Amino acid sequence: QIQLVQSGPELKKPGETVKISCKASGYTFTDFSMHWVNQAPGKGLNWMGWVNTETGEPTYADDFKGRFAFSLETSASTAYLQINSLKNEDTATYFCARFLLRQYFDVWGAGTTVTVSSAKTTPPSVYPLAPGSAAQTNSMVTLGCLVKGYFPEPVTVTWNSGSLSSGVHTFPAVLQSDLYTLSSSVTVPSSTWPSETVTCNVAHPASSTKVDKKIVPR
Amino acid sequence: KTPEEPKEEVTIKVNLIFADGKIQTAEFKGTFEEATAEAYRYADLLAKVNGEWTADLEDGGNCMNIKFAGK
Amino acid sequence: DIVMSQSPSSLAVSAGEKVTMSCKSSQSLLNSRTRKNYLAWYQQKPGQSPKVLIYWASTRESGVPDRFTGRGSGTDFTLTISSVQAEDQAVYYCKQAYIPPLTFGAGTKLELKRADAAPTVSIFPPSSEQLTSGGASVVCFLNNFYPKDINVKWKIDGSERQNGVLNSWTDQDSKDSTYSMSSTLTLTKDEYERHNSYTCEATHKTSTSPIVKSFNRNEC
Amino acid sequence: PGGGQIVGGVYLLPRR
Repeated sequence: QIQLVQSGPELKKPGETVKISCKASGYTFTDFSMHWVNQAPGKGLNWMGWVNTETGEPTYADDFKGRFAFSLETSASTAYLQINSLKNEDTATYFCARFLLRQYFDVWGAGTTVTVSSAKTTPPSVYPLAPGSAAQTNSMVTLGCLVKGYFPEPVTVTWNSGSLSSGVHTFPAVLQSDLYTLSSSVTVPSSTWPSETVTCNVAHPASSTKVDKKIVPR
Repeated sequence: KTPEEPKEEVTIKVNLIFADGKIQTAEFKGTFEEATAEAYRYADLLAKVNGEWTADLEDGGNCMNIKFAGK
Repeated sequence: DIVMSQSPSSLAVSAGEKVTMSCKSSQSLLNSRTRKNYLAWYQQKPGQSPKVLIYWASTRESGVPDRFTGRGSGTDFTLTISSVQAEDQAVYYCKQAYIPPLTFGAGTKLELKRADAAPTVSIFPPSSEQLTSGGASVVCFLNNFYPKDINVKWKIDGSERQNGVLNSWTDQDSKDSTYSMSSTLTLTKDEYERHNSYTCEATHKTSTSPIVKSFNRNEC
Repeated sequence: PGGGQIVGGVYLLPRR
């Protein structure tokens, strides 16, 4: 199928360089122009320009003329985006999208988010939030997971490797003292826990860590 | 031309009341002059199908009750 | 540069209703020879990348339900959703591709209105695992409520506490159209072990009396 | 046109 796979999240210090890839598949890479679009935290989409995939000629929007560079590797059906002399304000997520002759974007990559900061990368501590020894009987039982003291974003949280998607509430992370804290809750029927095992899966790309905390009754 | 001396990104909160009884809520952000002009155009835009509109201002004009005559 | 203006900034409607979004350009998207308006509408949900809905100003992309309809020509365009459902909760952007650079509107947030719902509150004492690190967080979950406005109060042995509290809110739920929020109170293991009763009070419109939840350390 | 990948409808001409 038609896809655009982007590299992972990056954490760069101000003044450094970052280069992210967008690997296309499922179609002939050289037939469609590949564009780039950025989005600063909660701020909306902005067109950065495009790269002709057959001539390899890049075209930049004024606002991105300078530190930004578009490049290819046709043999690998991959498009690249490199930012040099990184500014704190470059923090955002960058998307690559395939553009059609009808002038709109056909497919998009999941976007790559890059954080510009001097704070040190630090792995999250993951604590199991099981109901406190008490209160009986609720029809439904709410479990939780506390992911604290990590940097930078993001962390992806799932329950039972993803099989438990409904009833989940994973909250946006909050920044405090160069350290993040995120939380996630799952509400499941009492007859299923402690009966069946419920496990919180959190991944933190920047530190290359995965923690699978099983929630156990107190 | 956009001010680099003075101000305000206001938010105009609006209630859209239709003849049939349904109520929708909307917001318009920007300078007070801009946002007000927005609500009005939007009202005109919505009046094309829900009828002529009338309004009730308050909070200095930071809150609108737009009613559409319907038909 | 061609400027795209979108309005409202946001909208809130009840399921099944018809909602209308507006987008106006600086200039005229209409090519004389092709007889086309190079205006497209994109839909973006939380954490997801955008997904096109309409292109030449009106032509519905394949796979998109007829519920969505794009109209307009020149500088005035609109997007309409006839039977709004929870799966429409997202930001909608119009983008002009008539003359580079391609420019986007600021977007229009679309949320659903539903019957009020009171928060179902849960409180969790610090995990023993966290205690062995000398840290102590008490988490309180206020899930699936509506409207979205909500206040939380933390009390330690009946006394209100403002320090060490972190709050986080969720985007409108894609299924029930409610909202949730997470509040965490953090202290040192030491502070935590010197007090006994911890409680969080939620204040929602759906009641004049704060929903209260708590636990006492002497009972764990 | 002398070009396959184009950006900007202002340039496109009927197909013909």
